[PDB]
Amino acid sequence: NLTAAESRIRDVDMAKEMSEFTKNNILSQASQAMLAQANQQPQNVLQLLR
Amino acid sequence: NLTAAESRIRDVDMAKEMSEFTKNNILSQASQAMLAQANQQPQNVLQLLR
Repeated sequence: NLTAAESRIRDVDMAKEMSEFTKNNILSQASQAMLAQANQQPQNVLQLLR
Repeated sequence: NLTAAESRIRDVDMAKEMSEFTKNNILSQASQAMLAQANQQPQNVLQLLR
């Protein structure tokens, strides 16, 4: 019983934590794409200049 | 938030400032044309003399 409760404190649910991981890594790639889009506007400011 | 407010103090609106620039350079050319017209009268004063 004690080791079971220990586990319920400590035991990772690798399923949950890998869904969460997959998610978060994808959020990294996501936000990186958002920068890749964000930085594309000032060039059109140059087009305003010329 | 702070850097945003900084930007709202410092950030040029290149669009606005280029419309303004284009304008003002054209006002230079404008007034220069006005001199180019202004200086053409005294020759007709010579025509009065002869």
